Amino acid sequence: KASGTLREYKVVGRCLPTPKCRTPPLYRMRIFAPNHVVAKSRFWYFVSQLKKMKKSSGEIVYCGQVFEKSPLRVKNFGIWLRYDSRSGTHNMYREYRDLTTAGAVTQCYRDMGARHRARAHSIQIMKVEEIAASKCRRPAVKQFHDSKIKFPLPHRVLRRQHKPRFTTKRPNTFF
Amino acid sequence: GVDIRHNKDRKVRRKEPKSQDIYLRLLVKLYRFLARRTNSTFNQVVLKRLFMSRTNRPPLSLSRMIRKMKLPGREGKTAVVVGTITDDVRVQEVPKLKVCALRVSSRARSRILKAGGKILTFDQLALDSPKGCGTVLLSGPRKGREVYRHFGKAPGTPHSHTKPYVRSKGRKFERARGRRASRGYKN
Amino acid sequence: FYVPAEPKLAFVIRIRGINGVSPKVRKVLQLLRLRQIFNGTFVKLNKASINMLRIVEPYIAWGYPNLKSVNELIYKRGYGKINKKRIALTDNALIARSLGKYGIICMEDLIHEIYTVGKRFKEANNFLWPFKLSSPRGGMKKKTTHFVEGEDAGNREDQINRLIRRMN
Amino acid sequence: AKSKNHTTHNQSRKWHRNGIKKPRSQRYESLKGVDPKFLRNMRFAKKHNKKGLKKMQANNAKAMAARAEAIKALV
Amino acid sequence: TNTKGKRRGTRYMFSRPFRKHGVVPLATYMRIYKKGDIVDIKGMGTVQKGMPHKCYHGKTGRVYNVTQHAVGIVVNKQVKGKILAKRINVRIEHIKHSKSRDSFLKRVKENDQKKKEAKEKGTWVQLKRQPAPPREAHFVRTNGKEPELLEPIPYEFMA
RNA sequence: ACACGCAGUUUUAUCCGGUAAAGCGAAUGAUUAGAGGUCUUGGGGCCGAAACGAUCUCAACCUAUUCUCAAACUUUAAAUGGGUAAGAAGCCCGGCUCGCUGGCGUGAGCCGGGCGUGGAAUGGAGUGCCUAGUGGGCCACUUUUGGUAAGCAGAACUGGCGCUGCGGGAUGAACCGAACGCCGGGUUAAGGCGCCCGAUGCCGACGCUCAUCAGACCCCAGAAAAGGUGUUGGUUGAUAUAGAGCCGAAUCAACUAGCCCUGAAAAUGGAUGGCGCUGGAGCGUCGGGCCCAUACCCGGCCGUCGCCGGCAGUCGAGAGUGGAC
RNA sequence: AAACCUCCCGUGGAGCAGAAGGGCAAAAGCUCGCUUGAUCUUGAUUUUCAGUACGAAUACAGACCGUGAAAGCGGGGCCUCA
RNA sequence: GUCUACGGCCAUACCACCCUGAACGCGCCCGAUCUCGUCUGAUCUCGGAAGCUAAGCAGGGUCGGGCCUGGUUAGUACUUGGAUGGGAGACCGCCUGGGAAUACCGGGUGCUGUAGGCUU
Repeated sequence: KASGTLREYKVVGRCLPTPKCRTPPLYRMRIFAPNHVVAKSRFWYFVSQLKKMKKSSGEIVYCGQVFEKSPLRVKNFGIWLRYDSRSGTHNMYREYRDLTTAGAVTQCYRDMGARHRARAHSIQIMKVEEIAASKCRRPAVKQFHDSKIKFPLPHRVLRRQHKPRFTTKRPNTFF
Repeated sequence: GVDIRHNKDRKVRRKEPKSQDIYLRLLVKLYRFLARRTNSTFNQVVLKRLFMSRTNRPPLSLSRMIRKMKLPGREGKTAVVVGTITDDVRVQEVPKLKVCALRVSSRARSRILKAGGKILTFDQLALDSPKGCGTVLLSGPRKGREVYRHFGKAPGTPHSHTKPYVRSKGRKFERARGRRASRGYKN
Repeated sequence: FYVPAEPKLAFVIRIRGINGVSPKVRKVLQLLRLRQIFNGTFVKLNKASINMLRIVEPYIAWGYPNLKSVNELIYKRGYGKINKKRIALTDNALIARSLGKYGIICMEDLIHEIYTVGKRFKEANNFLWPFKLSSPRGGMKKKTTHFVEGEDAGNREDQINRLIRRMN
Repeated sequence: AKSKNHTTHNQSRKWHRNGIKKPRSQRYESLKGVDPKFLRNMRFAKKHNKKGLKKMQANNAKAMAARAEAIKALV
Repeated sequence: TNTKGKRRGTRYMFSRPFRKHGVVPLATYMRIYKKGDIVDIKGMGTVQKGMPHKCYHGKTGRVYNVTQHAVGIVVNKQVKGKILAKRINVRIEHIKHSKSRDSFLKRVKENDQKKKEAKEKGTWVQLKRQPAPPREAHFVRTNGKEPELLEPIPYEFMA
């Protein structure tokens, strides 16, 4: 499984009706995937892992993207992860600060890849929950909980280095 | 980058006769024009048979032609043979016929003309019936040659009746171990 | 909820070459009239067709074509098989002569029969020469992996329209 | 100086180069391998089939007349 | 190299199943076979006379000769270059009737019935079989109860 | 304007298997440990002249259990796979023949008549002879035999080199892509975009990493067990204003996963390909843009194959009439 | 503890010549009574197959038979090698 | 409802114990002259009908053993195809399809063909 700018999808599906079971129950899942095809594939994977249901033996009643209810609001998202390392699998709980649930999930994927070299196919996401200022255990996200936030940009390393390459003036890093 | 097997892309069917004689080539031109113009398939079949080699157009016997013309329905029809018509000595009553062939033996020609029949060449047949109407197409026995007796399942094999290549048939040239039950085995 | 019907036809494009191909995969590819790389063909969907596409899944990318995709494929790169010869559909006379017995007399009838799978979809598709599509402009994600795992092979039902736009 | 013993690596490709075919099925197969008593009975039946040919011809004529009467009644 | 024995490698093939040894049931003896009947061959360890070779086990062929208590059957055998239709004599106990042809015969009878019918009516009926079509788009009713959420189960070492 | 048959294919029904797996509280063989058994006998022993009288013990066995197994075990048992049938060579009638078989009847063979697209997709098929060269192979995914291992020897399916050029892996048999007539334009695959060397000369995104042996891309050209408060995350467990004399707010411990370090020693001077690179030109997850092979599209030319190809000199483009009287 | 007799349980854990596998319980094992189908002669088919032999084997057919009341079985050894 | 004779599928039919069988029938049972065969009329054969459900047999029961069929085990073990996926390896993860078997927990404990009897 690859990853990009992930989006959240609500997928409801059920096994195809049978003469013994005329009205099978429906199951709903939240899958974070780049597109609906991979979202449905991951939904079928998780459904096969959990219940006795297969893609050929079932059907997805409805797959639809879920939009963030408060895009302009900054939120703390706690994500429960179950990934596979070189050794045995482990369970983790991480906290991120972002405006969207899909963005938080993407940031979690990038952080997992950067810190543990864990691939998206080995990463399984269980639950993502929005939490208030309290109930936060990670100091990296706790330090930003401050009303009178104040910090400068000390070492402003300049960009546009290949804009005119030879110049008389040396650049400046204090602003 | 396409997977096409060129093993049998070239068809091996003949296009022109290998013979360098001029009369056959003129007949080939005539029947090429007739086949490519007329809608009748008789001209196409005649052209294909003209293209065939000597062994592929065996001579037709007078008795075989007589028995094929005696069939009910083909009364007063011209017989078309691309090979040669050969006289048969074991037939006495020869009714008059209308025979079209490349060649006719002298004896068969005399028999047909004495019986009151008519012999036509291929150009005359084209002039008479360009599309081959009222024609009975006949040919000699293709497997009549003794060559085909040596073909098929090889000898020394069960349920095989193929004539082997022997320098001279005799008592002490074959019918020994491999053919006699008293000597080894037989097939 | 309203579950949409499974599509009656699908568009399949071979994405890899002819070097190092399993015998069964090659047989299915040549049965689907997919011999050269970047060749497309409309295949109606059923149990047998889906099983064959599953067999040759790593070697093909297939999806559910759109009406505009069908129109562009038939118009820009539409060739008919007449007398075993690939002849462009420059006029409706060729289609009328070939498929007149089936109520198909023009490009519009051909497109309708291709899109809304009818009784003579087999005859229309067999008359249609396989579409020799060009290389995908803008590149590919990955030829050797499945579409779900970031590659281009496999089922890409809706994105096959984007692929057709980039190739046709 | 040992050599390779046995292998069938390219054998399948060699077989399928010419496209191995099923045996040619032809109607009216041979009667070889049938019990001699049954063969004798069938030979006798075929030999004596000529007996009672007129009865079969008369029955066929009667059937043709019946079919003609039936079609005349239908029309 | 391996031996060319006739019964080599038939430890499990020519062996009766569990709790099915003993006297052979008489239905196999008292069921008839005609010429041209499709029959699948399955060897039996109990009866040794007329036992077919291991290569013909599971193969299906048509009957061409019927003796007193044995059947002559032509089967297609592939030997390294080609498929040959060869005739073998197999005793009754090592032979079964094939229902694959019976399934087709029943469909033929149904087709004959459905062609005799619906002909005076004028309505042409579909006789050809069809592969599995699309699933005939329909509505799914979530009557009151919402779909059940499925959370992945966290890992735990059990063993 | 008008199709029969055939297939390293699939589907629909029907059979075949005893391999993976699993079991031995089910058969056979191996095998650990406790409970109830003078079952049954026997050895050492102790209380006994002895006693199945009390006490355990070691020997083979049992009664319900329990730990671990089997290529030459199996009650079960897949995935893959192997035969078939998907109609004209088929069905429904009527009548004859039989020295075979039978109470009448069978069963087979003969003749006459009525009923046609028999699942999906693709292919034009069938047949007969002359017949060179070859009969030293090798490599690769997967399964697997001997061997500690082998660029070792020997097998099964498939694909390659052999017989093969081309783009990439610096270099190159077998790797990735892709297969070859001579060219112009465009776009790609596998791969890459600091210079060599075409292209990131993006105001790329998020984090990790200091190495006085850093690291830098399938085959592949190199490292293990054990450790580190170096650093970055996760899991669990306690105690802390009832204060972990004084200072004064967070603190301690056990595991675990990333980068780096010790472990880590060979001989001509030496190789991420070299320079070099540390706000990477290193590592993990990823965005656009770009670079191009004989690969794909369009076009020009050469040759080969096919057109039931056309032209002996004629009307005519879904052709579905012409012409007297 | 093992000599002979009796009762009960007894899926075959015995035996069927051999090496092993398969197979068999009013048998294919043991004991009886009769016998030499371990006889003669055309073909067809199966196993290595090149679908050639040899060896082995399977259904038949034409005669003489053996046995049983009979149905039937038997032209060597229950089958896979000799 | 059920029995006998000949059977088909061969445990849902088998094994152990207990209870009940009205009528026909199946048997126990009474004897060895005849037919027959043994050390013994024990078996078999023959000639019978004084007693009996004691036994066989049939029907029912056992929180019965076994057997048949289901859930669980379990979308687990395994497995077709794919990748320039991870790992030094051993091995593992993912995509695409198929999909087991113990232990454990539920249900059942013969259907049926032909001919002939009883409850008329």
